[PDB]
Amino acid sequence: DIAGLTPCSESKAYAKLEKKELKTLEKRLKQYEADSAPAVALKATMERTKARFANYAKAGLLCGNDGLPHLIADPGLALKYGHAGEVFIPTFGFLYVAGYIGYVGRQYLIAVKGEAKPTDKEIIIDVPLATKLAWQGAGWPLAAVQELQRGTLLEKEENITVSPR
Amino acid sequence: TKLFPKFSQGLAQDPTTRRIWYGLAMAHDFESHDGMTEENLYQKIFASHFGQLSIIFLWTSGNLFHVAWQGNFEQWVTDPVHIRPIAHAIWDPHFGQPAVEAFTRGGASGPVNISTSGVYQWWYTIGMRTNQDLYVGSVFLALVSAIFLFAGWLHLQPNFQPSLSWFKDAESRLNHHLSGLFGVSSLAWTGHLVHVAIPESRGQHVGWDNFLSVLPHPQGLTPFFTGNWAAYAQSPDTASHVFGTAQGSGQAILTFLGGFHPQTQSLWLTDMAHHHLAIAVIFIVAGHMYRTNFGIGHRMQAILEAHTPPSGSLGAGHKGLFDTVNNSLHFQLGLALASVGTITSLVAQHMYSLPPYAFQAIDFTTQAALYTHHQYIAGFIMCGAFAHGAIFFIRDYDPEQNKGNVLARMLDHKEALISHLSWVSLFLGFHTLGLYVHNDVMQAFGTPEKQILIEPVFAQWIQAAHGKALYGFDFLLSSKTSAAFANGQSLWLPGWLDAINNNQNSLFLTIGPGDFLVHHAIALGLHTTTLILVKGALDARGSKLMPDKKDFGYSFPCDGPGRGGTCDISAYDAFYLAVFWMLNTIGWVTFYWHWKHLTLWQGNVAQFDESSTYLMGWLRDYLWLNSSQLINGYNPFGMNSLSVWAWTFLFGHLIYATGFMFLISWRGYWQELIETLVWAHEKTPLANLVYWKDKPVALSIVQARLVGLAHFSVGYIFTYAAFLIASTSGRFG
Amino acid sequence: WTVPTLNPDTPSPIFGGSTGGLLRKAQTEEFYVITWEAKKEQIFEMPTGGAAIMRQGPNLLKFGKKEQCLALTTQLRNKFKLTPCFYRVFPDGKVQYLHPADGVYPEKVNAGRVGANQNMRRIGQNVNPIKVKFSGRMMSPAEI
Amino acid sequence: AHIVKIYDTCIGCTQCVRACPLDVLEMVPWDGCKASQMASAPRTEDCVGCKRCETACPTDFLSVRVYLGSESTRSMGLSY
Amino acid sequence: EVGPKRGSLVKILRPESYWFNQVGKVVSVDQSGVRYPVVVRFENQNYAGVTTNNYALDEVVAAK
Amino acid sequence: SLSIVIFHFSWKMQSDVWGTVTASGVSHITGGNFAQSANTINGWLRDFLWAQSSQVIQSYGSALSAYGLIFLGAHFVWAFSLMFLFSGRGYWQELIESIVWAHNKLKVAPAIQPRALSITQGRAVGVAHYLLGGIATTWSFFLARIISVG
Amino acid sequence: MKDFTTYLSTAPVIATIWFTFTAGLLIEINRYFPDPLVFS
Ligand code: CLA
Ligand code: CLA
Ligand code: CLA
Ligand code: CLA
Ligand code: CLA
Ligand code: CLA
Ligand SMILES: CC1=C(/C=C/C(C)=C/C=C/C(C)=C/C=C/C=C(C)/C=C/C=C(C)/C=C/C2=C(C)CCCC2(C)C)C(C)(C)CCC1
Ligand SMILES: CC1=C(C/C=C(\C)CCC[C@H](C)CCC[C@H](C)CCCC(C)C)C(=O)c2ccccc2C1=O
Ligand code: SF4
Repeated sequence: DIAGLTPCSESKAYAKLEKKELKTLEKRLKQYEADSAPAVALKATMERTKARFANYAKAGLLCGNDGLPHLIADPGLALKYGHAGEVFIPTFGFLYVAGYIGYVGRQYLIAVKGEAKPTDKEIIIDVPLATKLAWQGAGWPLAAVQELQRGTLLEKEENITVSPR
Repeated sequence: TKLFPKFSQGLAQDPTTRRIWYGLAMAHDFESHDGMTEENLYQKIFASHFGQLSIIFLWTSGNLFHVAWQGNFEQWVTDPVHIRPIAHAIWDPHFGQPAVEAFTRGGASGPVNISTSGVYQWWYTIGMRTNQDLYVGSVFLALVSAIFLFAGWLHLQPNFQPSLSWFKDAESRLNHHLSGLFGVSSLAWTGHLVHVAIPESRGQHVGWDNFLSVLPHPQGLTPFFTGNWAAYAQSPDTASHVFGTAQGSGQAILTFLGGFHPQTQSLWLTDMAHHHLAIAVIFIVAGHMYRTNFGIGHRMQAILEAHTPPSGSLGAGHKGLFDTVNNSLHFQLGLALASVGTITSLVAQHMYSLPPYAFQAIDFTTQAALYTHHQYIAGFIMCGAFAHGAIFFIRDYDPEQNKGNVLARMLDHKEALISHLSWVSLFLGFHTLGLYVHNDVMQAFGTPEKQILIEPVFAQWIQAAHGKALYGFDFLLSSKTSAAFANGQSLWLPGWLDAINNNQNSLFLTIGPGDFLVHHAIALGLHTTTLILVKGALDARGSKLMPDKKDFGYSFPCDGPGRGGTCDISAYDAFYLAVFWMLNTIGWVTFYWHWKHLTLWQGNVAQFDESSTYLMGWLRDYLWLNSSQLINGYNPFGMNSLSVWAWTFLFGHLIYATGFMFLISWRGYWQELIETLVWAHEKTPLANLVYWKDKPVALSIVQARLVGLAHFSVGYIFTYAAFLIASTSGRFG
Repeated sequence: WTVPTLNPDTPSPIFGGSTGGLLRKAQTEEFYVITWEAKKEQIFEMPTGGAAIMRQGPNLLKFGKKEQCLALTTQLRNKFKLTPCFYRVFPDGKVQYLHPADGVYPEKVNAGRVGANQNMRRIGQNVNPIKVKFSGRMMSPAEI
Repeated sequence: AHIVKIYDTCIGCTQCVRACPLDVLEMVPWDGCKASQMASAPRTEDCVGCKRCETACPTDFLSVRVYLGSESTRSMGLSY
Repeated sequence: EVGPKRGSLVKILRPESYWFNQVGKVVSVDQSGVRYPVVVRFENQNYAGVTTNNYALDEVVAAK
Repeated sequence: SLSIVIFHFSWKMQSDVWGTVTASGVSHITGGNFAQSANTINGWLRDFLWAQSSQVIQSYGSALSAYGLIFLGAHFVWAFSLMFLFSGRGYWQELIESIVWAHNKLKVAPAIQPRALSITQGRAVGVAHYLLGGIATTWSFFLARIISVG
Repeated sequence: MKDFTTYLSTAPVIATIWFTFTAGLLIEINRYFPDPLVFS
C-alpha cells in the first residue's frame, strides 16, 4: 500500500501477533479455577486484547513487515487515503487544548498585573478569577487572532529590556 | 625570575605550580604573548603551518614504512577477501607466552596488530602492488617532510619574512589556491589515474621505469586535440572484469558508468578519473575570478559593498565586512573550521555508502572505524568553529566599523535567535523522549502493537525520487516514463539504479519507524549543541548578569558569588558545556550507524526494525548483546587476541570516571587539603632536607574544567573505539 | 599621629600552640606581627584554630599572611572593642607598618589621602578590547 | 597583582572598604557625590581577588571592579 | 527646578543598567550639581537584590 | 563505598551460600565463581554486572517488567544529574534572560522574576538526583535478579 | 474559615487538586475507552 505497507486487516504477521499474546494469557489461565478471582481478571484481559486487535484492523491502519501499526504524518497522504485520524486530526486536537491552557494562563497573568501586589497573587491563586478565565478560554482562537490584528498581542521593542550590544 | 615561559612575564613571576601548567597552555596563543605585534603574529603562524605540514607527511611516511616492513601487503593483494591486513609488529617485553601466540596471525613472523584504517584498500586501489612501491613512497614523503620543515625555517630569516600586507592579499591567494592548489592538484591526480592506477587495475604494470613508453589509450591524444572526446569512453571494463587482471578488462579511461564495480563493490576507476578531470576544469576556471596585477577580475570588497538589498531588510548589508574578515584571524579560522568540519561529515556520509576503495565494503571493521573516526573529528572541529567565532566577538569585533551591517544586526536580535533555538530543543526533546518512553512501556506491558511508529514518509519519498522502487511512490527516477528517467538512461542511470535497488549494499538503506525516532534524536543533538555554542558567542561580549564581560576576555573563572552567583559565565565555559552535547550527539549518530550495519552484515535487519523503536532494545540487543566477546578477551581460563580491546575497554571507563572528579569536586576543597600536605612535608625529619621550587597549589578553576573535559573525552573515545572494533572484528573478522 | 615602632619584646597571649602556625615561609620571605592593648584578660579565637587568653596590657602575635592578621583585627575590634595594629616583618630585620596606614581605619574618610585607581567614567564607557590590542601585553580596556 | 578600579558612580557608602578582608580599599574626600567621599584602591598589591567588595557595592552596575591578573604569593593567598 | 518631578515615572536609558528600557518612580533629584542626582525606585529587584539606583539627567526620560 | 559493600554481599551469597540442595550436593546460583573471578575488575564487569543483569533486561512482557522500566528510568535520572554537577548557574541565568525576553515580547512574563538556582542548590539538586538514579538502578537490578532466580 | 480557604488557594494545594483532577479524568477516559491509538 503506502510506502510498501499493507492494511493490518490483511497482514499475516499482524494476525500471528494476536495469537501469541492470547496464547500467553491462556497459558497462565489454566493454573487457576474456572470462576476464581484470578481467572476472571485474565479473561477480562483476553477480551480487551481481542477487542484491541479488531479495532485497529477496523480503523484501517497500515502494518509493516513487523506486523505492527504504522502512522501516516503527511497531510496529503493522510487525507488522500483516509488516515486523517492518526496524526492530522490529533494535531489540531492538541493545539486547541495547548492554546487553551496557554491563553488562560496569559489572561490571568495580565489580570493580576493591575493589582497592588502581583507577586502575592501568583503563589496564592485567586481561584474565583481563575475559574472565570478558565471558562472563557474556550474561544481562545477567536480572541487570540483579534488581538494579533489589533496589534495588542506583542510588546513594543522599546519597552523590553535588552543587554548591551 | 624563572625563564619559562619566555613569552609571558606574568607567568614567569608566578612562584607556584600554576606557572608550569599555564605556560604549556598559553604557548600557542600568540596574540597574548609579550611584545607581540601584528606583523610578527602572521610570520609565527606561517612558520607553524610549515611545521604542521611536515608532521603530516612524516606521519604518512611512518605508515607506509611500517606496512612495507612489517605488514603483509604483498600477500593481502593476492586474496584481499580472506586476509586480515597487518598494521605493525609488536615488541612488548611484558607479554607472556600465551599473549605472544595469541597475537601471532596472518602468517606473520611474530605478534602483530591488524590494521583498521583501510590504507591497504586505498593503496591497492591507486596502483600499489609490491612492498618496494610502498618503500619508495615512504622515502619520498620523508623527503617532502624535510623540505617543508626547511621552508618553515627559510621564511623566518631576515630577507625572507613576508610583510604584513603579503598575508592580507586576499584576491591573489584565492586565485592561486582555487586554480593551482585545487585545480592543478586534481588535474595531476587525473594523470595518475589515467597513467598508473587504471592500467594497474587491468593487469598492466606501469612505473617510473616505463610509463613514458606506455600509451594510456590506444588512440593517443588524437581524440583530445580533435574534440572527439567520446573516444575515451568506449569499451569500458565489463561486469566480468577481475580487478588487477587483464581478463574482462576494457580500454576506456573516462566513463560515467555511475554504479559499483561488481567484484570490488566500489566506484569505477574510470568514473573517478572523469570526476577529477571535471572538477579540475571548473576549479582552474574558477581561479581566474579575482583581481591581480593584470587589470582584470573582481575585487572582493566591491562585491560585498554592492549586495545591500534595496528595501533595507538587511540594514547596511555587507558593507564593512571585507575589513572585518580580512583583519581578524579568528573570523577566518571560524569559517575554515566550519567549512572543513562540515566536509568531514560529508566524507563520512559518502564513503560508507559510495565506497571508493576496492574490497572496502567487505572489511566491516574498517568501514565502522572510518565512519566513526571522521564523525568524531567533525564534531570537535564544529565546536572549535563556534569557539573561535566567540573569540572573534570579544577580541576582533569593532562595533563602529560594522555599524548596521548583517553582523551587527545578528547581535540586535540575539534573544530571538536563542529563544527559538531553545524552543526547538525543548520540542524535540519532549516528544522524542516521550515517544521512546511510550514504546518502552508498551513493550514492558507486552503490547507491542500499541506503540507509536511513524513512517518516515518524507525521507522515503526522497529515496523514491532517486530510484528506490520499494516504497511504490513511482516518482521521478522511480518512474520509467519521467523525463528525468529517460534523459539519464544512457549515461549513469543503469548503473546507479542497479546499485540503489541492491539491498545488500549501504547505498540508500531502507528506512522505517526505527530510523524516524533516531533521526529526530540527532536533530535534538544538533540544535541543542548549536544553542549552547551560539549563546556562548552572542553573549560573549556581555549580558544582563555581566554587562561588561568583554573586559575580562574569552576565558575567566567567574565573577564571584555576588549577584546570585556567576559560575561558568564566560564564553569559554559555553564551549566547555557544548563539548558534552557534541559527544552525546556524535554518540547517537555512531550507535545508529553501527547497529543498523551490524544487522545488515548479519542479514537479520529485522532485529533493528523491531528492537530500535524502544530504548530497552538498544541497551539489550546492541550494547549488552555485542559486549559478550569483548569482555571475554581475557578470563580466568585464558586470553585471546581480543584481550587488548578488553583491557582498553576498561581503560576507557577508568579515564572517563576520573574526569568526574575534576568536574564534580572543585578547587576550594583541594587547596585546603594540599595545605596539610605542605605542613606534613616541612615537619617530617629526613624529608624536609629535600624541598620544592614551585609552591604546590591546587589546579585553577578554569584548568580543572579542561582537565576534567579531557579525561571525559578520552575515556569516551577509548571505550567506544575498543567496543566498536572488538564487536565488529570478532563477529566477522 | 606618627608611625608606631614595633617592640619585639611585647608579651604574647597565653596559648598552648597548634599546627596551624608559621611555616618555612616566615624564615625566608616575610611574616606579619599584630599588636594591641587589652583592658582585661579574656579568651579569643585564633584564626589559626583554637582559643587563646589575651594578657592585660600589650599583646603580640605572629601570623603567616596578612589576611590572618586582619581577620583577628576584625574580631578584636567588633567584639571586644579594641584597636589593634599589625606590621610586615622581613627576614632581614626590616619592619613595615600598615593598617592603619595613616592612623585612621580606612572605613572612615580622612583628609590627606590621595585617590588611587579611580576612573572618572562608568563601567559602560570603557573602550572595546580591539582598541587595546597589541599593546605589548594582555591589557583590559579598564586599564587604559 | 590584580587590578581594582573605582568608577565615578560611587556613592560613598563605604561598604566595599568594610567588606575587603585585606585592607586594600579606603575612602577619600570627593565632590562628585552627596557623601562627598569616594572609594580608593591604594594597596592592590595585597588584593587576593575574593571580590567581596563587588558583592557589597549597591550601585548598578558596580562602581568597584576587580580584574584578576598576574599571580604572586600575596595574590594567591599563600602562607607557605 | 532640575530633573523630573518627585513621584513621576521615568524610563531608564543606561544600557548597562538592570532596568534599561524599564519604568521606575523618581524618589528625589539632587540640586547640588552631582554627577547622578536623579534617584529612581523600581518594583522589581536586580540580581543583587537592590531596588533603587542613581541616574544622570540625560539617562532618564519621562514615561513615553 | 556502600555500592561495593552490597555488590560484595550479593555476589558472595549467590556464589558460596545460596543454592539448591540435591543428592550430589549444593549447587549455588552462580556456581562458586566468586573465588576465581572477583580478583580482577574485568571479572566484576563480566561475571557480576553483565551476567546478572540478564534478568532485568529480559523482564519486558512479564510481571517483573516494572523493574526493567525502573532500571532504564534510574539510568536516566543519574545521567540527568550530571547536568547540574558539571555546570554553573552563570550559564543558566543568561539562558533565562533570552527566554524571559520571549515572554516579555508576548506580554506573558511572570511577576515573580525567574532566577537560575543558587550555586548551593545546583550542588544539592545534582547529588540528590545522582544518588536516586544510582541507588534505584541497583535496586531494580537486585530485585529483578534475585526474584527471578532466587 | 477565610484563612483556611486561603491556605487551600496556595500554589502547592491548587496543583495537587488540579493534577489529581486532571489525572483522574485521563484515567477514567482510558477506563471506558481502553487502548486509544487513532481518532477514528
Ligand atoms: C513538512 C513538509 C512536507 C513534505 C516533505 C511533504 C511531502 C509530500 N507531500 Mg505534503 N503537505 C505538507 C507538508 C509536506 N509534504 C503540508 C504542511 C501540507 C498542508 C497541510 C501538505 C499537503 C499535501 C497535499 C495536499 C499533497 C501532499 C503531497 C505530498 C507528496 C508529493 C508532493 C509534495 O508535497 O512534494 C514535496 C513537498 C513540498 C515541496 C512542500 C509543500 C507541499 C505542498 C503543500 C503540497 C504539494 C502537492 C502537489 C502539488 C501534488 C501534485 C500531485 C502529485 C501526485 C505529484 C510528498 C510525499 C501530495 C501527495 O499526496 O502525493 C502522493 C499531495 O497531494 N502534501
Ligand atoms: C604494564 C603495562 C604495559 C606496559 C608498560 C606496556 C608497554 C608497551 N606495550 Mg603493551 N600491553 C599491555 C600492557 C603494557 N604494555 C597489555 C595489558 C596489553 C594487552 C594484551 C598490551 C598490548 C600491547 C600491544 C598490542 C602493543 C603494546 C605495545 C607496547 C609498547 C609501546 C612502545 C612505545 O611506543 O613506547 C612509546 C609510547 C608511546 C608513544 C605511547 C605514549 C604516548 C604519550 C604518553 C602521549 C603524551 C605525549 C606528550 C607530548 C608527553 C611527552 C612526554 C615526554 C617526557 C616524552 C611498550 C613496550 C606496542 C608495541 O609493541 O609497540 C612496538 C603494541 O603494539 N602493548
Ligand atoms: C599555486 C600556488 C600555491 C599553492 C600550490 C599553494 C599551496 C598551499 N598554500 Mg598557498 N599561497 C599562494 C599560492 C599557493 N599556495 C600565494 C600566491 C600566496 C600569497 C597570496 C599564498 C599564501 C599562503 C599562505 C599565507 C599560506 C598558504 C598555505 C598553503 C598550504 C595550505 C595547506 C595545505 O596543504 O592545504 C592542502 C589542501 C588541499 C590539497 C585541498 C583541501 C580541500 C579538498 C577539497 C579536501 C578533499 C580532497 C580529497 C578528496 C582528499 C583525499 C584524501 C586522501 C587521504 C584520499 C598549501 C601547501 C598555508 C600553509 O600551510 O603554509 C605553509 C599558509 O599559511 N599559502
Ligand atoms: C598533469 C597531468 C598529466 C601529465 C603531467 C601528463 C603527462 C603525459 N601524458 Mg597524460 N593525461 C592526463 C594528464 C597528464 N598527463 C590526463 C588528465 C589525461 C586524460 C585526458 C591524460 C591522457 C593522456 C593520453 C591519452 C596520453 C597522455 C600522454 C602523456 C605523455 C606525453 C604528453 C605529451 O607529449 O604532450 C605533448 C603536448 C603538448 C606539447 C601540449 C600540451 C598542452 C596542454 C593543454 C597542457 C598545458 C599545460 C598545463 C596546464 C600544465 C599543468 C600543470 C603541469 C605541472 C603538468 C606524458 C608523460 C601520451 C603518452 O604517450 O603517454 C605515454 C598519451 O598518449 N596522457
Ligand atoms: C586549525 C585549527 C585551530 C587553530 C589553529 C587553533 C588555535 C588556537 N586556539 Mg583553537 N580550537 C580548535 C582548533 C584550532 N584552534 C578546535 C578544533 C577546537 C575545539 C576542540 C578549539 C577550541 C579552542 C578553545 C576552547 C580555545 C582555543 C584557543 C586557541 C588558541 C590557543 C591554543 C593553545 O594555547 O593551546 C594550548 C594547548 C593545550 C593546553 C593542550 C591541547 C591538547 C588538549 C588539552 C587535548 C590533549 C589530549 C591528549 C593528547 C590525549 C592523551 C591520551 C592518552 C591515552 C595518552 C590558538 C589561537 C584558546 C584561546 O586562547 O583562544 C583565544 C581557547 O580558549 N581553541
Ligand atoms: C540524560 C541527561 C540529560 C538530560 C535528560 C538533559 C536535558 C536537557 N538539557 Mg542537559 N546536559 C546534560 C545532560 C542532560 N540534559 C549534561 C551531562 C550536560 C553537561 C553539563 C548538560 C548541559 C546542558 C546545557 C548547557 C543545556 C542543556 C539543555 C538541556 C535541555 C535540552 C532540550 C530538551 O531535551 O528539552 C526537553 C526536556 C527534557 C528531555 C528534560 C527531561 C524531562 C523529563 C522527562 C520530564 C519529567 C516530568 C514528569 C511529570 C516527572 C516529574 C517527576 C518529579 C516531579 C518527581 C534539556 C532540559 C539545554 C537547555 O536548557 O535548553 C533549553 C542547554 O542549554 N543541557
Ligand atoms: C558564531 C560566529 C561564527 C561562526 C559560525 C559558524 C560556525 C557557522 C556554521 C555554519 C554552518 C555549518 C552552516 C552550514 C550550512 C549549510 C547549508 C546552507 C547547506 C545547503 C545545501 C544545499 C542548498 C543543498 C542543495 C542540494 C540538495 C539538498 C540536493 C541536490 C543538490 C543540491 C545542491 C541542489 C563566525 C566564524 C562566522 C564569526 C562570527 C560569529
Ligand atoms: C538545568 C540547570 C538549571 C536550570 C534549572 C532550573 C531553573 C530549575 C527548573 C525547575 C522547574 C522545572 C521550573 C519551575 C516550575 C514551576 C513550579 C511551575 C510548574 C507548573 C506545572 C507544569 C507543574 C540551574 O538553574 C542550575 C543552577 C546551578 C547549577 C546547575 C544548574 C542546571 O543545570
Ligand atoms: S564602590 Fe560601591 S560600595 Fe564602595 S563606596 Fe562606591 S558605591 Fe559604596
